[PDB]
Amino acid sequence: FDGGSRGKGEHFPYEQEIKFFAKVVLPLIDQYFKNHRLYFLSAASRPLCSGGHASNKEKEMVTSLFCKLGVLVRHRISLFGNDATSIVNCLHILGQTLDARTVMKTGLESVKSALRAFLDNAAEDLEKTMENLKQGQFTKGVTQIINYTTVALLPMLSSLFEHIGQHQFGEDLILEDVQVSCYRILTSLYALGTSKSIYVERQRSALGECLAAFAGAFPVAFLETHLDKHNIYSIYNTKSSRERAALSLPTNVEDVCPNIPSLEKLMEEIVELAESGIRYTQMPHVMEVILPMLCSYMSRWWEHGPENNPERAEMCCTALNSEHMNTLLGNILKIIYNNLGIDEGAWMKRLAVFSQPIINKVKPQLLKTHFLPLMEKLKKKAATVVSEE
Repeated sequence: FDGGSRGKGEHFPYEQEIKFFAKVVLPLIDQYFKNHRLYFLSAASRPLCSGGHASNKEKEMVTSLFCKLGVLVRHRISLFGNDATSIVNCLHILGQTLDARTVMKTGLESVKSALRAFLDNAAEDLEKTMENLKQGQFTKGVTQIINYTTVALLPMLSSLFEHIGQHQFGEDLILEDVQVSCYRILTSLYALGTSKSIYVERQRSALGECLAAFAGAFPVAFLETHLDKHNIYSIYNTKSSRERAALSLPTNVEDVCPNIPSLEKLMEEIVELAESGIRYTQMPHVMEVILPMLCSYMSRWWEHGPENNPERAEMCCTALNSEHMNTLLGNILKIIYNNLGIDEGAWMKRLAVFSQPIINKVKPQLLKTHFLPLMEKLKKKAATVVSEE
């Protein structure tokens, strides 16, 4: 129908078939997997204590169906009759239904390659969106791919990344060349977030959630590259020098992601922004994307921090300190105090739920003398739309 569509035959000989597909197949794919999402997830790992978990073959063919649905949705949001939302829902729920560990350790190579190519395809699509958005603001194929990205690709990548991160399937799902694709993805999302394009300002937040989920999912300490040598799943350690030079890779852990600053650096910019206390329109980029970015990253690497595992300390991938989390949360709370009087807004409703994990990991003796100030800064406003918790 791609070749039949520009012809007179807009009515297609299998229009009944496509109507049946859109009306029935997609909603049942939603409903069945929503009802039994735990069944496919269960792999004798203790979920589904009743018994009868999904087979490994069933899991792998579910994963293959996910990739095929992504292939279908790729750049066809307009071709689908406003049901692209339904396909987005299908992909989002299937992402939760996926089990990556089982299919990695035991899976069919064709499905493995389909899934790898899906991740790659998302990567070059996002890279193309960057390159066109940067080279030209002028408005069409590029508009179509931009809309495709913003509508489907970013939400589905966000959902998949959040799923993989909260099930901890990254460290075994993403090892070879899929790590490279996701380095491309991280550079892409970060550059898009820090872009000052009025066009990306509209869809800015969705980039925030997507890149935050990616930060939570990515299993290599990308902010701190000084001692990534301790990382055993590191692409540099696993791939080695011969293959690293063979692949189009900068061969330097610092050079693999130039634009993104280090964790320490972003801490000094975060604190100086904190003393600055500027209005939201002055620098929305940092405090709407990078703050969730750092929150997610520290929430992800805290347990890998040496203080979490005192034995085998200083051999850890990256150093996480309670002092650093308290400094960060202090930055949030006090910039929230500065900007709360200034017209408020929904970004702080978002930031509250992004910063929920760190305010959970923080100690309760640290909760006193810290949230009590947050309480009084709540009560300073007679009527407060933005209820910071």
